[PDB]
Amino acid sequence: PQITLWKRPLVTVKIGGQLKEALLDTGADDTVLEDINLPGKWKPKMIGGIGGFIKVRQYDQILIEICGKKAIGTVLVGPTPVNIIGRNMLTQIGCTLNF
Amino acid sequence: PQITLWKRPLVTVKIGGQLKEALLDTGADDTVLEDINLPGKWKPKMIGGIGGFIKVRQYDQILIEICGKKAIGTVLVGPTPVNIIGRNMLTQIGCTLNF
Ligand SMILES: CC(C)CN(C[C@@H](O)[C@H](Cc1ccccc1)NC(=O)O[C@H]1CO[C@H]2OCC[C@H]21)S(=O)(=O)c1ccc(N)cc1
Repeated sequence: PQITLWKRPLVTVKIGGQLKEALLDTGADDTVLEDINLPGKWKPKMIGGIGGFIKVRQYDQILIEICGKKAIGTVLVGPTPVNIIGRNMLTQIGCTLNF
Repeated sequence: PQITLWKRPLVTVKIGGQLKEALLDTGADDTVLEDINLPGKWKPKMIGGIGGFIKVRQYDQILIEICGKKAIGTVLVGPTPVNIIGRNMLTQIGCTLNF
C-alpha cells in the first residue's frame, strides 16, 4: 500500500493474540504501546518526547503483525497517549517515505 | 526522493531565511520547531506528546521549503527537543508512506 497523510496513518496490529491500532510513525525511533500486557521478562527504560520523558518496559524479540506483515523486535510498553510503530519495526516491513 | 528508515528521516528546511534540520514525522499532526524566531502575531496553544504537553506559539501562513519544495501553513514554535515536520506540511509536499 501507498498511503497519503491527510489522515493519521493508523494501522491494525496483531501482537500477542491481541488486536490494537497504532500510528505508523517515522519520527519515532522505537515502537511504544500503552494498552497491552506482554508476558515474560523485560528491562526498565525511559524515553523522551515532546513533553519530556516516560518510563517504559522494554520487551525484546516481540512478534508483531502490522497490516499483515510480520516483524520481530523491541516493543516498549508504557503510558504513551497513542500507540506508535517506530522505525525499528517500520524498516522490517519495508516501509518508505516518498515525495 | 524515496527515503528508507534505517536512519532518522532528517531534511533541510529553509524558513524565514534561516536553515534548519527537521524530522519528516508521519506521527505528528503539526509542525513544531524549537531553534527559531519568526516575526509577527501568533496565538497561544498547547500540544501533547509522549511525556505530556508543552506550550507553543502558533504562527499561521508560514512559508517553508523542505528539500526545495515549498509549503505554506501553520508552524508551532516551542520547546520541542527535535524539530518536526508534521502532516500539515507533509501533505503539501506530496509525501506518502509506502510498504
Ligand atoms: C507520540 C506521537 C503520536 C506524537 N509525537 C510525534 C512523534 O513522531 C514524536 C516526535 C519526537 C521526536 C523526537 C523527540 C521528541 C518527539 N516521536 C516520539 O515521541 O518518539 C519517541 C518514541 O521513539 C523515540 O524516538 C524519538 C523519541 C522517542 S509528538 O512529537 O509528541 C507531537 C505531538 C503533537 C504534535 N502536534 C506534533 C508532534
